[PDB]
Amino acid sequence: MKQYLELMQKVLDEGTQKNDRTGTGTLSIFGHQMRFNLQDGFPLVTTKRCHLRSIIHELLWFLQGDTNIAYLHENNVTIWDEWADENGDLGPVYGKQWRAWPTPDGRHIDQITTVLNQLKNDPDSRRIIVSAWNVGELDKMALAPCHAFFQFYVADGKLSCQLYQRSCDVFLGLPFNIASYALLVHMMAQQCDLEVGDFVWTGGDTHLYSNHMDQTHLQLSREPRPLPKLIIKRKPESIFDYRFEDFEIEGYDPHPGIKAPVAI
Amino acid sequence: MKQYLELMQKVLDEGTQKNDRTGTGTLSIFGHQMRFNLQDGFPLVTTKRCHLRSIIHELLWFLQGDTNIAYLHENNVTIWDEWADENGDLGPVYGKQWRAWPTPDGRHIDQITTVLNQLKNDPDSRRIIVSAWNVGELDKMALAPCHAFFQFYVADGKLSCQLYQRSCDVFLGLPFNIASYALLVHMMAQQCDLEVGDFVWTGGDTHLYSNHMDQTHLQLSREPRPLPKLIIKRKPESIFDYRFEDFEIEGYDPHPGIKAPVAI
Ligand SMILES: Cc1nc2ccc3ccc(CNc4ccc5c(c4)CN([C@@H](CCC(=O)O)C(=O)O)C5=O)cc3c2c(=O)[nH]1
Ligand SMILES: Cc1nc2ccc3ccc(CNc4ccc5c(c4)CN([C@@H](CCC(=O)O)C(=O)O)C5=O)cc3c2c(=O)[nH]1
Ligand SMILES: O=c1ccn([C@H]2C[C@H](O)[C@@H](COP(=O)(O)O)O2)c(=O)[nH]1
Ligand SMILES: O=c1ccn([C@H]2C[C@H](O)[C@@H](COP(=O)(O)O)O2)c(=O)[nH]1
Repeated sequence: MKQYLELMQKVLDEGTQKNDRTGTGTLSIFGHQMRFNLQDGFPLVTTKRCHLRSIIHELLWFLQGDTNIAYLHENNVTIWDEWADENGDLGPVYGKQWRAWPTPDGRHIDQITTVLNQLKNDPDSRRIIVSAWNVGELDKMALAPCHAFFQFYVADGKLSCQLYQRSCDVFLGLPFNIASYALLVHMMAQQCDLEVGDFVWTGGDTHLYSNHMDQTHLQLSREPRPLPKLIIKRKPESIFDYRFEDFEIEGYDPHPGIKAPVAI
Repeated sequence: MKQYLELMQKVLDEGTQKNDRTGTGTLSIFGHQMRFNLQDGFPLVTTKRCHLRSIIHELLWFLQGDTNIAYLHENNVTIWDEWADENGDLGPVYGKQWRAWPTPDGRHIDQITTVLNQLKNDPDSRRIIVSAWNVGELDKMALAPCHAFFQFYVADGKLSCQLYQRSCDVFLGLPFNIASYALLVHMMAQQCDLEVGDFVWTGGDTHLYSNHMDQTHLQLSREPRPLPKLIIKRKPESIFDYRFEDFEIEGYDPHPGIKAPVAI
C-alpha cells in the first residue's frame, strides 16, 4: 500500500544502522505516523499475498483474554510458539492486560468492556484507551508488548483508532499489526452502531532487519493494487462472540507472497 | 513556533465540533505528529509570552514523585489547585506513576531510574518507556494523565524522545507540555553524556476550546521569533538533583502574552 511502501523507502534512505538484541542489526528510524481511511477499504497489503486467517485468530485470541498459544496452535498460527514456556504459556501478555488488568489491590479491570460502555454512553470521551503496557508485570511477559497502547475516538458517527507501536519490524510484523487493528475498529464499529473512520498508526523504533533487504527491494518494485473490502456476515450478540467464519474479503488480488526469516 | 502555528491552523481547517466533559465545546482533530530538533533551539513559544519558571517547577515536582500541591504553592504554581482535595492531594498522578508504579505483588517500580539505567547500559533497547497510564489507579487520580506515555531512543550519540498525549488543549496546555518534555530530554542527555536529538510530539484528541477562537486567531497573526537557547550551569550528581537555578534561558523575546480561560 502506498503509505506502507513509502515508510519502507524512508527506512532505507534515512534509517540508522543499530545493533539489536538479536545481534542481527537493523536500519532504524524513530517516530512515524500513517493514516488509513477505512472508508477506502481494508488496509491489507497487496504487494505481498497476506493471509487474513492468521490475523483473525490472533485478534480473537486476544479478545478472549488468552495467553496460551494452544488456541493458536489448533489454527496453525505458530509465530508465538518460540516464546511460550513448556506449558504453552506466554505470561500476562496482550489478552490478559486487555480483559483483566489486575489492580494492585486484588481486582481485575476489563478494558474492552469499559471501552464498549464508553463508546455506547460517552462517545465524546477523550479517555477511551486500552493499554497493554502494565509496568508491574512486564517482567512476567515472554516479550514486552510491541503494539502497546491504543485510543478510540468518535466524531460524526465515525469510529477512529490510534495505536502507539513502540517497536516495529517493517517487513514482517507491520502488515499483520495494521490489519489486526483495522479489523478491531470494524468489530467495535458494528457493536456500537458507528461507521468506520481512520486507523492512525504511530511507531517508536521502526526498523527493517538487515536480512530483509533483498525482500524489501523486490516488494518496493510491485504496484500497489486497490484495497479489498471487508464483510462481516453476521452481527454477533457481543464483541466476544465473533468467529472466524464471520469475516470475508473481497477484491483481494495481491502479488504473490514473499518469504523472509524472523529475527529471534 | 512554526510547528505549533501549523497545528493550530490545522485544527481550524480540519477540526470537527465536539462536545466535551467540561461542557465548553471544542474543535477537534484526531492523530497528529510533530518533531522539534532540540539542536535548533529550545521550543518555548515566542508568539505569546511564556514563563519558564512554572514549567521548571512542575517538572521538578514530577521528578520528586510528589502529588501534593504544597510545593507548587510555595512557588506560585496554581494550575493544579482546582483539582486538589482539601489536603492538597491529587491522587497518584504523574509523579507517583513515574517514581513508584505499584505492582500487584507489592513492588514499586521507579521508571525514571530504570530509564536512566537503560540509557547507560542498553541504549539500543526498543523498550525505554515511561508510562503514567496506570489502569488500576485511574479512579484515584484527580485527572487522568494527558501526557501519558513517552519513549526514548539513542542514535548517533543523540537522545530523542516521543511523547503520546491522549488529550491536548492546544491553546493553553501544549506550550507547557512541549517545553516540559524538551527540558526532560536536556536533563537526561546531560546525565547520560549524550547530545540532544529530536522531541517528537504525538496527539490523540487535539483540540481548541470554543472560547479560545479569538485568542487563537490573534496569535496566528504573529510572526514567530527565533528560538531561545537553554543553558545548564551545573551537572548535578543525579537527575533528581537539579535546582530551578541551574537553568538559564537566553535570547527569549516573545510577543506579548494572551490570556484565555481554562475549561474546568
Ligand atoms: C523479529 C520479530 N519478532 C516477532 C515476535 C513475535 C511476533 C508475534 C506476532 C507478530 C505479528 N502478528 C502475526 C500473526 C500471525 C503470524 C505472524 C505474525 C507471522 N506468521 C506466519 C508463521 C510465523 C512464522 O513465520 O514462523 C503465518 O503462519 O502466516 C503468522 O501466522 C509478529 C511477531 C514478531 C515480528 O514481526 N518480528
Ligand atoms: C482544560 C485544561 N485543563 C487543565 C488541567 C490541568 C492542567 C495542568 C497542567 C497543565 C500544563 N502545564 C502547566 C505548568 C504550569 C502552569 C500551567 C500549566 C498554566 N499556568 C499558568 C498559571 C495558571 C494558574 O497557575 O492558575 C502560567 O502560564 O503560569 C501555570 O503555572 C495544563 C492543564 C490543563 C489545560 O491545559 N487545559
Ligand atoms: O506484534 C509485533 C511483535 C513484534 N514486532 C517486532 C518489533 C521488533 O522487531 C521485535 C521485538 O523486539 P524488541 O523490540 O522487544 O527488542 O518484534 C512487531 O513488529 N510486531
Ligand atoms: O498537561 C496537560 C493537562 C491537560 N490538558 C488538557 C487536555 C484536555 O483539554 C484536558 C483534560 O481533559 P480530559 O481529556 O481528561 O477530559 O486538559 C493538556 O493539554 N495538558
